[PDB]
Amino acid sequence: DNAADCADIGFDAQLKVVDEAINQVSSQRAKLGAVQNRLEHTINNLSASGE
Amino acid sequence: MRGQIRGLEMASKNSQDGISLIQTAEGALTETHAILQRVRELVVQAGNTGTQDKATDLQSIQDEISALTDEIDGISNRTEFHGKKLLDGTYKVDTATPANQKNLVFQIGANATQQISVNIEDMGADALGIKEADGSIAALHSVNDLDVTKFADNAADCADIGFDAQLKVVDEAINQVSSQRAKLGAVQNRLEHTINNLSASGE
Amino acid sequence: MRGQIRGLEMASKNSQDGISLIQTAEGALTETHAILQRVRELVVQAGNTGTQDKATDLQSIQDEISALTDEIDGISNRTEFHGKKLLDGTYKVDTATPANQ
Amino acid sequence: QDKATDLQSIQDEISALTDEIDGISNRTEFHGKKLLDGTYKVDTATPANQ
Amino acid sequence: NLTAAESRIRDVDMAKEMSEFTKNNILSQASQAMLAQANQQPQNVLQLLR
Amino acid sequence: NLTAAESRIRDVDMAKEMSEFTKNNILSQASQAMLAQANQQPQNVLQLLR
Amino acid sequence: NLTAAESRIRDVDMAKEMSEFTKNNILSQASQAMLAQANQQPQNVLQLLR
Amino acid sequence: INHNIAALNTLNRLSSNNSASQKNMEKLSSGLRINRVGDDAAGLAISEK
Amino acid sequence: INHNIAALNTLNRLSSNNSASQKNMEKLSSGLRINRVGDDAAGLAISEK
Amino acid sequence: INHNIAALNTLNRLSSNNSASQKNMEKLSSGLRINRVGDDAAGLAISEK
Repeated sequence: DNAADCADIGFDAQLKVVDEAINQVSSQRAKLGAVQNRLEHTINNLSASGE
Repeated sequence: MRGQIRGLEMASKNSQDGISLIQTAEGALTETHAILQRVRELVVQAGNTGTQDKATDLQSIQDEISALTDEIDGISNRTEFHGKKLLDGTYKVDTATPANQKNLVFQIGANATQQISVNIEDMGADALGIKEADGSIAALHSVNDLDVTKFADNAADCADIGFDAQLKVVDEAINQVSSQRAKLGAVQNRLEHTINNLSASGE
Repeated sequence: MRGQIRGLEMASKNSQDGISLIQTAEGALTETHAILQRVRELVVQAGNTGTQDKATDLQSIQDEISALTDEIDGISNRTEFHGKKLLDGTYKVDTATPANQ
Repeated sequence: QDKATDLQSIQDEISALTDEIDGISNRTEFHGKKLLDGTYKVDTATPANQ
Repeated sequence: NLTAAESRIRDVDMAKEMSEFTKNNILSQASQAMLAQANQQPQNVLQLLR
Repeated sequence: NLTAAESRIRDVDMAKEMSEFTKNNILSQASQAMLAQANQQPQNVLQLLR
Repeated sequence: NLTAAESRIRDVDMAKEMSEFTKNNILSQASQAMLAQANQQPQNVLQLLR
Repeated sequence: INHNIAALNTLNRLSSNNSASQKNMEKLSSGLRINRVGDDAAGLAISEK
Repeated sequence: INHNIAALNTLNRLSSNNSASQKNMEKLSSGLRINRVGDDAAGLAISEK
Repeated sequence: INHNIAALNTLNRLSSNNSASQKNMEKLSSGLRINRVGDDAAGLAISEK
């Protein structure tokens, strides 16, 4: 029906929101991997405290 | 990044498919164009034979011409790519209401607004004109060529019986078809450049 | 020292990424450049054919030329690296206000 | 290039992929507790429900 | 044009798909090397046992 | 006209059918290459055995 | 003169276009050689693995 | 720890990479990326009509 | 690095050179550099009128 | 890609050029460009009356 100029039929809107979903998933994954790094640092700290 | 990349490979394939669609249109316009060559010949010897032959023989020549016309409408009403007729008035270059243009906005990239528009317009009534073709002239000069019995009435000085007007509008139709084909081939060149750009972006 | 080092490896990767960005720009400018070659041809035979052909045929040649132009604006308005358009006037070499460069 | 029909076919593939998205979000469990689903909304309207 | 389009869909860039073939083989065999090295640590644990 | 029609039915576009001939040969021999590479993985499994 | 002009437009310097034909073939096949050599480095990486 | 090597991930990895090689053979022996219906459904149906 | 050879550019290069050979055949089998409408549009229209 | 050479257009081209040669023979063996009714209809009817 339209190319890009309805915001709910438009190509540009749809694709933009696909990349938005990819942005939310990628953000989530980034946070989680960051938590893994953090927890690693904590294991080392606990190891020294055990020493 | 990865999403962009895969959409760039898909962008290459997209533009290639677009080129192919165009190549279909260009085979069709090629044959239509050759028809108009034959028609032009028939109009020239309709010119002489309007002063050698009778109105009957001009009716026979006319039978051949109208047959060629029915082939023009034929190609414009059979030429399909993915079952969508391209040549017909579906994609009028500038509809009176611009909402109705339905322009061929092919995908060229992997992100928003990275598209190119295309237009096609050709049929029997593909002769001279301004917004519409016209009435008695300039629409039927491709559909119903006047060399029936009319042509024996005058040489060039009625603008709807005249030799010069008719032939001028044949060359006008040839001009519109040739212009269309030129635009389409230009689009193919453009799309080629785009495939190369996408290839480097993929690199 | 260690911080410097790891930032030097990251410096290598940085400059490599920069090279790649440039290579994108250079594919784009390559195709644009080839377009200008074709245009130049069309201008030369526009030269002769301005004294052989009619204004109509020059309108047809012009249709081809303007198409090539729309490809120039196209490449300048689609060429992106990390979604940032490089060729467009975003990075004017010397803005009238140098703050805007 | 294509018709609305072919877009319906592409859509069939897309909706299938979607049902896999809801699938993973509704099967991904660690110690039988679903993680991805809206159980742990980052900021509930009532922050008590986080 | 339609045989071309079908081909662009159905066919393979068999050069590229061979470079991919090679690549996947090297990744497999590399993982196999990592397995070979992976099965060498418990024996060192045994050396620690005696 | 009828010998022409029969010919259009019975005969072969032997140029096209030769391009096809070539093509099918290349697909066969390519599949044979894939077989040759396919029979190389169990030996790597044996390398893992010893 | 007009058949000559049309010819100068439409026709091909088929000698020149054959020299070009040859040339493009040699560039293709040369690129294929470069591919053949390109797919030999990961195997050396594997030699480094074992 | 001995009952569990960390490099079991090398076995899942190895099975995955092998499966990649399997798809590769099925595409090279066939010359078709639509060899099986899977791995391109929409492209199949388009190519089929 | 193994997932990405630098010589993928040899594959884009190879596809380009092949396409060149394709245009060459279409010009030599036809004897026409205007075989397809593309690759010379203005020259076509001139040659057609 | 192997299932589809680009030079199939050389086969359509070759069939077309062959057909041209066929018309040529039918005109040279006959000495008539109106040998078959087709390829000049109006000129036929004129030549026939």
